[PDB]
Amino acid sequence: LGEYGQRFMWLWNKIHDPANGYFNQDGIPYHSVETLICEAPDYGHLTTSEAFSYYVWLEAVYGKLTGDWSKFKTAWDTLEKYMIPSAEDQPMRSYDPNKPATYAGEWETPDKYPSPLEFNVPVGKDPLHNELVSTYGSTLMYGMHWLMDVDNWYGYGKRGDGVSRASFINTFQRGPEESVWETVPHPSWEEFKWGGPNGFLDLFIKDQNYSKQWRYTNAPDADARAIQATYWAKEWAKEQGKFNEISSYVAKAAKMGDYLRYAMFDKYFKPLGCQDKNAAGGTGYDSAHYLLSWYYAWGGALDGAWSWKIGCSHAHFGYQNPMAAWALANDSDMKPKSPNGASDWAKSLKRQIEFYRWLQSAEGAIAGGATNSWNGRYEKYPAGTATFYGMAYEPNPVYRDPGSNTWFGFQAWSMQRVAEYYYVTGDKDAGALLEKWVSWIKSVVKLNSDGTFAIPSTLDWSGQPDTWNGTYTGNPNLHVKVVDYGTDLGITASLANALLYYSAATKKYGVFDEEAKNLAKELLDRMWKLYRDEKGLSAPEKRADYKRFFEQEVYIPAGWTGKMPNGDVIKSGVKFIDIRSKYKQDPDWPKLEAAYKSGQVPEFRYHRFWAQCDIAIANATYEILFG
Ligand SMILES: OC[C@H]1O[C@@H](O[C@H]2[C@H](O)[C@@H](O)[C@H](O)O[C@@H]2CO)[C@H](O)[C@@H](O)[C@@H]1O
Ligand SMILES: OC[C@H]1O[C@@H](O[C@H]2[C@H](O)[C@@H](O)[C@H](O)O[C@@H]2CO)[C@H](O)[C@@H](O)[C@@H]1O
Ligand SMILES: [Ca+2]
Repeated sequence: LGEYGQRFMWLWNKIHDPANGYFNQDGIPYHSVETLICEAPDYGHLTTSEAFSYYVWLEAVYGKLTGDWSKFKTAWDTLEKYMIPSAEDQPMRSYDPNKPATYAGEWETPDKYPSPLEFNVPVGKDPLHNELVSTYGSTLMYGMHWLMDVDNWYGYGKRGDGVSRASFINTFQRGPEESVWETVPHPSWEEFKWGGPNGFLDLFIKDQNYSKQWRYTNAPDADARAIQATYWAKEWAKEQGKFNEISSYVAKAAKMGDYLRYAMFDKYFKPLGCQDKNAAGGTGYDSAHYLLSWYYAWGGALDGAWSWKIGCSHAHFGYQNPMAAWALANDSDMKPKSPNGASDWAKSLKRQIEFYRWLQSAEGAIAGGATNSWNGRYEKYPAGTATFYGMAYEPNPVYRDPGSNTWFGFQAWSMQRVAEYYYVTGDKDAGALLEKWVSWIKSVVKLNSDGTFAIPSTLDWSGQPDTWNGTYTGNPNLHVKVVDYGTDLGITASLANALLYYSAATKKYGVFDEEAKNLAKELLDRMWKLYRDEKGLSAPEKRADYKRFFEQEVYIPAGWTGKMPNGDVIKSGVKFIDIRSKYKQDPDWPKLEAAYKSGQVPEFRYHRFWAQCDIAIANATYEILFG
């Protein structure tokens, strides 16, 4: 191994040293080593399907670089055992594909919840269910639930037992203004053992009566990442004559891909462009946007009296993955077993790439995405709204606190997958898209004289794209603005990765963009010079938002009372920390509390698992492509 592959092995070893504490005792990676953190998960020893995806990717690269596929197989084994709900977790009975769910609106503020079920709103047909049951002989949905309480910190345990590790939980339920700070963490398996008389159900959905039930929520970007990772694992293992070793792992990915088509459908299977909650439901694929939406979700009564499935009407460019889509569409090893799996993915591949191109700003950054459900209630679009196969442009799909596309990290994460795609296929549209985004990137990244660097941290947006008609117009009235800069190391690494794939691609298919490679190499080297530490790499970051631990009110309706597993009482007026009193026993709590009582912005040096993974993988990627 060269210099870069050595950097990978160094960080890999830091990640896998059990004294460093990246993984729990079951081998499940945590969101971060440090427990005091709040940003998407609200505690650092939760974990995410995202973390698991990065774990698979990390070990794929380990296989490439060492010839040893045991790390990859173990990563998948743990993913499947713990993060995919098992048969007993998702006992689905009495599903009706002609009636997939009952509609409820999305609402602008958390105080509008619980959202009423509206029983007359028509819901469309689910065209996947029968095919998948016929294909696999099961109602089991093979996809990751997004959020896990790894060491049962919240107390829900496994299927209501209050004690087991790897406890499925959820948070976000109450629309676009429910920040990470404004949620009520609740179990996926609802037995009424906590919360109120109806457990947590009646904070979120208003119904005439309530039953015990389960539900899970997929994060399609993560599942798609895990597929992307697996594609490279099988390419890299075939190069070594080790295909059969990972053969069964490639099949898991192909199956994950098959179920991940639920992410391609409107929430309530309503036709694209309907702009009316009272319109008739779709009859098949007229409700497919063929994008990786923000989620799919599924549920069932513990009875077996009913079950349900939803997609999502909102798509963010940040979620898309042309590399996974291409693999499922075109690579015979990754072909899903269903009749329509691969064809559906080929449609999604092309729709995705058009989506990215439609959202490309005048400068080259990618704008947020689009919705088939304006305001989350199938409203009529404002006059003058730009559209994409009948979906309305949104600058900040799904969330507004903060705006989902104010985070520059989507640029890197998502464009990295397009750069891999372009590297493999030479697709001209993907190349033209990349060339303009790379041009923007070079103009915004700061390489300081003193050897430091900064990348955009927050973005803001103005205007709209032109309505899509199959070709890119330049979007001269759509603008990005860089609001501030930072040293997010996971994102920096991800951007270097994107730039490396793109550069390698231009060498194969056109004029070698050597500057792109050099910028990538500068970022990776300056980072390595500056930010190594005992557990991997970190850079200081200020978290002024952490005032919200103490100050953020969590909406609870007047008159509703319940309890968390540790006895914390849930009622009107409670703050973030009031329903998470165990935070006060965190090792860093005294530090934060003193910083807060004292008027000062706390500062942290985090080891996020995904970031350490992105770092390792980007350094390895230099070796694989250019060494
Ligand atoms: O939700 C997207 C993404 O966010 C990650 O946290 C960000 C946070 O959103 C941003 O405001 C902060 O400044 O930087 C961190 C780290 O990049 C979170 O780590 C991811 O899990 C999540 O997918
Ligand atoms: O439509 C099947 C079934 O749905 C039940 O409501 C579900 C709804 O479909 C789901 O999307 C929502 O988020 O969760 C609730 C369950 O709390 C409904 O109560 C049943 O009567 C209906 O048969
Ligand atoms: Ca809010």
